[PDB]
Order: sequence, then C-alpha cells, then structure tokens
Amino acid sequence: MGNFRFPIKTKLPPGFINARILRDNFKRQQFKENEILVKSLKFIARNMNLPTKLRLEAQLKLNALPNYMRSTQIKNRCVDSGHARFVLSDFRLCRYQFRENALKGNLPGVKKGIW
Amino acid sequence: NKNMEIMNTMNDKLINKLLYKMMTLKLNNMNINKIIMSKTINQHSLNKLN
Amino acid sequence: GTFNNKKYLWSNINNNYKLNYIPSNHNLYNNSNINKNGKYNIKVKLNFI
Amino acid sequence: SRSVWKGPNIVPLPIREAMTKGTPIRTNARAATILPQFVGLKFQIHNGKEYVPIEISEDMVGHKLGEFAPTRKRFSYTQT
Amino acid sequence: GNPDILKFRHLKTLYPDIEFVDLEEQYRLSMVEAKKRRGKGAPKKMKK
RNA sequence: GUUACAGACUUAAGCAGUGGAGCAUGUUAUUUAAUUCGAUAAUCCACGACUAACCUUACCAUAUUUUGAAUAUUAUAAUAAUUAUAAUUAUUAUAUUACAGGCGUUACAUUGUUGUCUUUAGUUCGUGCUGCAAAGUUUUAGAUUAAGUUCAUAAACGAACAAAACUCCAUAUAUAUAAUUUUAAUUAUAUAUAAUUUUAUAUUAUUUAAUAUAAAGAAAGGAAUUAAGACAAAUCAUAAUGAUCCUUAUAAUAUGGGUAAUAGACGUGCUAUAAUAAAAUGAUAAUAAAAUUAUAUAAAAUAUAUUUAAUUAUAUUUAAUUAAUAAUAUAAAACAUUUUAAUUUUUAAUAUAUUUUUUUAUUAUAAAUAUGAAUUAUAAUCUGAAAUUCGAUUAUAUGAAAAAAGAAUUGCUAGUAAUACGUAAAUUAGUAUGUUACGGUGAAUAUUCUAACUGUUUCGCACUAAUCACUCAUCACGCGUUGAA
Ligand SMILES: [Mg+2]
Ligand SMILES: [Mg+2]
Ligand SMILES: [Mg+2]
Ligand SMILES: [Mg+2]
Ligand SMILES: [Mg+2]
Ligand SMILES: [Mg+2]
Ligand SMILES: [Mg+2]
Ligand SMILES: [Mg+2]
Ligand SMILES: [Mg+2]
Ligand SMILES: [Mg+2]
Ligand SMILES: [Mg+2]
Ligand SMILES: [Mg+2]
Ligand SMILES: [Mg+2]
Ligand SMILES: [Mg+2]
Ligand SMILES: [Mg+2]
Ligand SMILES: [Mg+2]
Ligand SMILES: [Mg+2]
Ligand SMILES: [Mg+2]
Ligand SMILES: [Mg+2]
Ligand SMILES: [Mg+2]
Ligand SMILES: [Mg+2]
Ligand SMILES: [Mg+2]
Ligand SMILES: [Mg+2]
Ligand SMILES: [Mg+2]
Ligand SMILES: [Mg+2]
Ligand SMILES: [Mg+2]
Ligand SMILES: [Mg+2]
Ligand SMILES: [Mg+2]
Ligand SMILES: [Mg+2]
Ligand SMILES: [Mg+2]
Ligand SMILES: [Mg+2]
Ligand SMILES: [Mg+2]
Repeated sequence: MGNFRFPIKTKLPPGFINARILRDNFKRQQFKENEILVKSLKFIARNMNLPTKLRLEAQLKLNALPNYMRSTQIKNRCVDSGHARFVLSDFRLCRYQFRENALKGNLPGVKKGIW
Repeated sequence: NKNMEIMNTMNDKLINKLLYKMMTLKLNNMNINKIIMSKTINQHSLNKLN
Repeated sequence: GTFNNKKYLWSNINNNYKLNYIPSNHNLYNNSNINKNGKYNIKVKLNFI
Repeated sequence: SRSVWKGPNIVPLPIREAMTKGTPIRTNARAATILPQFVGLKFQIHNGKEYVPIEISEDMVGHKLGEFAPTRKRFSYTQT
Repeated sequence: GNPDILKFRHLKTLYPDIEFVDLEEQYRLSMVEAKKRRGKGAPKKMKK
C-alpha cells in the first residue's frame, strides 16, 4: 500500500539503510516469524504414512505462501555498505568494505596476512 | 559465539556514530563549539564494557 | 621531522607492526569533509619517537 | 517435486470452471506438472512477454507447462 | 542489527538541556535551501 | 624514429604447456521483449562476480504503490508506562508541506582505493661555497652493490621520503608451562639468544678484494613492505559527495522471462589422443599437512542399486564434539601382484621338457581399441516451496572429434618446475573444470651474440598545459589598407 512497501510494518535496521537491504531484512523477519509453520507444512507434505489428501493440501498451502516466507530467498548483504557479492559471514561485510575495516582496526583482531 | 561477537562490534560501531553526533553543540544559535573526538575504543571484559 | 625511529636501530628494543602493517610508533588517519565544490580529505601522520 | 516420491508439482488453477465451460486457463506457473485431470483443457501459458495458447494432448501428461512456451526467439545472423 | 538503537532524535528526548547539532542533516538542509534558491528544487509531488 | 654501459626469466639452454580435438568459462559479434552495467594494449578477457533456478538484479513483459526508508514543522485522536479517577511522557494512527529516493549522466568534478612503470632506486632541505643571476655544488671524476648501500675523489658538512634494517613465517638452541587421559612431549606457545656469518693458509691483482682450500657452526629460504612523479590508466555498480537530470516516475512492490540466446572470431582453463602408461585389487588398514564444524560436522550400523561381501551412490537414523578431547577423513601418488588393443609380439588342441604363473614343435587363430568420453535416450536420487527455460548425482544404454598438434607463443632456476599426487575452506538451501590455501614425490638445464624494456648516461632540442608539444602554405568566410588598370 502507500504507507509501507511490504504488508507488515517492520523496523528499519540501524546504520546503513538501502532499498535492497530493506527488502532483505523484511524477508528475513517474515521467515523468522513463519519458520515453525513452514517446517510443519513441509513435514505434512513429505509423508508416506499420512493421508494423501492432507499432504496434498499442505503442499498447496506451501505453494501459496508468499515471497517473504521463503528461506531460499534470503541473501547475505554487506551490513556496512549494501553490496551482495563476496560477503564474508564472519564479519557481515563485502570484500572491499571488509578490507577497509580490517586495515583501520574495526574488526578488533583481523590483521595483515603476512605468513 | 562469533555471531554474538559480530553483533557486539556492530553495536560498538553504531555507538561511535552516535557519540560523534553528540560531540557538536549549539548555544542559542550564537556559538557552535565543535568538540573533536577520537575514534572510540571499546574494552569488552567479561564483567563490563568500557 | 622524521618518520624513522632510532631507538630500534641500535638497541635490544625491536619495532613492532600494528595489524602487521603500521610501525608501532606511527599513527595515520584521515577525515573527509564535504565542500561546496565536492569531497576532500585530510591525511595526518605523526611519528612519536 | 521431481523425485517420484513426493511428486507431482501441483499448483492451484481455475480447472473446474474450464472443465464446465471452455474458458482458457492463463497460467503464469510454467513449473506446474501436467496431469491426467487436464488433457483437452485450453491453457494460455506465460512466455515472459505474451501468453501462449496450448491444447493439452495425452502425450503431454508427464511434462511441465513451461516446456511448451519457448521463451527465447529463434536465433539468426544478419549476414552483413 | 538491533533496530532499537539510540538515534539523534532521542543524541532531544533524553537530554533537552543540550542543544545538539546533527551535522549531516544540517548539511542536507543547506543543500536543499541552495537548490530552492537557484531554481533546482524538487517539483511539487502529484496527489491525484 | 639517440649514444653508451649495466640488469632478469629478458634471451639462450632445459622441463612442462598454449596454438589442432572435444568440453568448461570469460570476451566479441550478432540476435533478442530483455540478453542488466562496467572491465576491453602491456596495466580487459574463471576480471568486478568466493557460487545468476526464485531471489541476488541492476535488464524485459504484465500488474499495482505515490511523503513513500529519513528528518523537521502543524494538528486532531487512541493506547501504554509511570505517579498520587486526574496528569506527565512515550508511541501509534490519519493528514501536512519541505522532501525522501534514484545501479540515471559525468573517475575528463571528486573521495578513498587499485593497476602499470616498481622492491625499481630513485625523490628532496639547512648551513657553507660557485655563478650578475635562473641555477649549480651537495645528489660524483673512480669503482662496487641487489641498491643514491658503501670506500677512493671532490667546496663541501650534515639531514628527510625511499633502499637496507627492525616485522611475520619457517629454522637451531635455551628457559618456562602441560599431574604425558584434551597428549601429538617425535608436541604446543610465551619469553629470550642466534648470522646482512666468522676465522685462517694459499693464489691472482692492487693495506685490501675475488677465487680455492681448511675448521667453526643448525645455519639455507619465503612473505609483507612496491617512493616521487606520471598514464586526465581503472572504479560514480563497495561506499560516499559536487554539478546536472527524473519526482504517478529515471522512485517502490509482486508474478513470470532474461543475464545461460548462437554464424564466424578471440583469450584463459579441463579432459584427452594407451605400455619410460592406463585400469582391478592391497583391513593387524604404508606414509602428511593445513583448516572447518550452534545459520552445524554427521560416526557407526541397517536397507536398496547388487547373491554372497567389499567398493561406489542414495535412503534409514543421529553416536560423539560445538573441539589439542568427536566428526569432516583408513590421504593419494608411491610400492606389489594382475590385466591391457594396436601386435600370428597372442590365444588353444595336441604332444614336448632340467625356462613348467614357462619352453619348443605342428595345426587352427584374417588406421580409434578392452584408447577417449563428447553427444543423446530412459529410469531413479539430491537440494529447495519450485529444477521447463536453467542445477547436482547414480544406473542402464548411446560411444563424436581426437593418431601429441602450422606460423607463432606461456610459465618456471629448487623443495622451484613437473606430477593420470592427493587434501582443506571461502562463497550455498543446492551446484567449482574457478578462487584461496595445504602438505606428498621431486628434476633438468646456465652467458655468450641480438630484438625489446627499465636505470643512469652521450649528443640534439624553435617543445615548457613540456611531442596528444610546437608548427608551415594553399583553399574557403568576413572587414580594412595599398598597388596595377
Ligand atoms: Mg627462452
Ligand atoms: Mg582454431
Ligand atoms: Mg582446442
Ligand atoms: Mg554507469
Ligand atoms: Mg558487458
Ligand atoms: Mg526478477
Ligand atoms: Mg537528492
Ligand atoms: Mg533501480
Ligand atoms: Mg580516483
Ligand atoms: Mg568509466
Ligand atoms: Mg641534480
Ligand atoms: Mg639523480
Ligand atoms: Mg625494507
Ligand atoms: Mg607424548
Ligand atoms: Mg609511486
Ligand atoms: Mg580518463
Ligand atoms: Mg584517472
Ligand atoms: Mg555521483
Ligand atoms: Mg549510491
Ligand atoms: Mg522504480
Ligand atoms: Mg556472465
Ligand atoms: Mg586470469
Ligand atoms: Mg591411457
Ligand atoms: Mg557410515
Ligand atoms: Mg578426532
Ligand atoms: Mg588406505
Ligand atoms: Mg579419428
Ligand atoms: Mg572408456
Ligand atoms: Mg579414463
Ligand atoms: Mg543463495
Ligand atoms: Mg605442492
Ligand atoms: Mg646503477
């Protein structure tokens, strides 16, 4: 609607905001909210023992779930910038941005790899 | 837990910005004394942050 | 002045490197204020014996 | 769902209304498996750009709908 | 991160006595004012 | 489009490759609704991109949002926390403008950063001295070094950014600690010491310097660091900012499609073209290192593919450990037996015998394979909500090209190259022929001739935004002046 981009009013993440970041964050929140439910639906679907009609219904429900319920849709962005390439998980940062931070001394220990 | 460590260092970085923002004052739109501050250093002992 | 340290040159004390790339005695920094014309910055680098 | 167990890939469609009265089904699915329950129903499967009219024969029963709506144009070279 | 983090807005709430200055915001406002002056301000938004 | 010397993976040897084949990947071109954008001589082309199914994405088709992600201003109203049924605050809601927002355009506006010259040896300041002076000397006559590092000489004497050194890895020794069940003490990790090695005898050239010999030592590498300037080199797609342009659209969300299109072409790789080389097998499990495992690592064992079982692949189900303790994971080449078409250079029927896993005799055994693994058909499995465009396995079939590759061309001097030697992680829900890392086994060769390209130098110089420099004449366009007639 007009007052918000997505259906649910989620907060903005602190520090660096970006449109893509915003999109990702919301998606992550929705996944967190509807994680157990999705799992339960999946279980019901992939069951040889259960009634077939019920499993079909569960599968249909899973199919009909939105873009923001999907775990696969989540993509690890850089947190300092808003890039989504070469994003290292141990400091949620992009390649160049990580290097910049590392040389400054923001990642406490990281340091030059001299051998 | 490295996730927690990452979250802590993010927090610290965010606080630095906040501190920087605070550092500049105004006096009835007469004088704007810009106190310069260094980059903060955050000491995370088991008990306490400093 | 100078950016070499002569305490490390002829004694038992050795130089050490901060993040394995900045001689301990050095301390480098920059800060980039925006102007009317655009962006600029100001590198500073002190030695401290 | 490809694997024989847990298949087929089922999607919700306006199937029963099409069966009652010949109203083509405009699918933007392209990953729904064709079933025996819709052979002889008119589908209008998406191609990226334009919806493609298809009448599902009994030979199509195993396949996906997107397999019959070819997205890219047939390549040629301008011999200059 | 933690969405509830202190912002410049709050630095007025917590410490009203201290007249703080957000520098980046002030700069932005000055730029906007300059744009308005020289006929390069934003066009008025359509409502319909 | 200049002299002259010196240098090294420059060349020369040498080893392995590219260039031919098929595939992978990037690029081009063309196509396309869209094939997003950038990188595109050295200094682009598995580059940005450490994983394009959706998402990521920026592109396209169709839908639908319009103060939207912020900050501030002005109003109505509702809920919750705090106090002793009222009030103070914090928020939310509906609006209200300034705006917000823009991977739109310009790295020939910038920042920061990076590439190349470059680990190349250059780049300058005080005082003194020379010149009327700009300037010069210092900063070099020699020589030497890897080197503007050094000794010889010198109107110089000192001093900085580079060089070297301190640094890290690895090594040797010492001390400390580890109740030698987290054990690997053959270790790990803090702190030292150690070398840019020393000494002496001789032989050449001038007290020293190269060679040789000897005795003393564990004493032998790699990494990071790549100056000034330049290339208006790369980046506005990490990010930010100037100017400029868009503001119901160049901003925002969903569903699908595209980034994977294919004539020719160009790089990088991978796999090959069989016997100084490929395949089966090898459980008192021949021998490593480095690193990962709370967004997990998954052991044993059962089941199916598969009559034994092992192998390999899935499923079943989670033992152990969030780690010097358990798991990823019995490392692999090696070495050993067996087999191997081309090959009547073998087989099998007879005899044969002091070559018996074999010999001899006589009979019959008549250019792509028992190489390679492209291409395709069907069936299963895996991840995921989803595998059609467009992913990864396994099985049963399919079995192209390719017979060591033209001119030309790439990397590498040692634990290096090479390796049909394997191992790990980063990026993932899922996929490495890529990337970044680890050990294993381990060579061949060697400097004199010439192209280039770096130093510094010779000569020249009408250039100084410095050769993308400067610069000459006609012709063409206008406005004067003065001749001829
Ligand atoms: Mg050669
Ligand atoms: Mg060719
Ligand atoms: Mg080829
Ligand atoms: Mg652009
Ligand atoms: Mg392009
Ligand atoms: Mg899309
Ligand atoms: Mg703006
Ligand atoms: Mg956009
Ligand atoms: Mg730049
Ligand atoms: Mg550009
Ligand atoms: Mg000079
Ligand atoms: Mg010089
Ligand atoms: Mg050095
Ligand atoms: Mg022991
Ligand atoms: Mg430089
Ligand atoms: Mg340029
Ligand atoms: Mg440039
Ligand atoms: Mg810009
Ligand atoms: Mg931006
Ligand atoms: Mg838009
Ligand atoms: Mg591509
Ligand atoms: Mg390359
Ligand atoms: Mg072979
Ligand atoms: Mg097992
Ligand atoms: Mg273990
Ligand atoms: Mg073994
Ligand atoms: Mg052939
Ligand atoms: Mg074969
Ligand atoms: Mg093979
Ligand atoms: Mg992903
Ligand atoms: Mg090796
Ligand atoms: Mg020299």
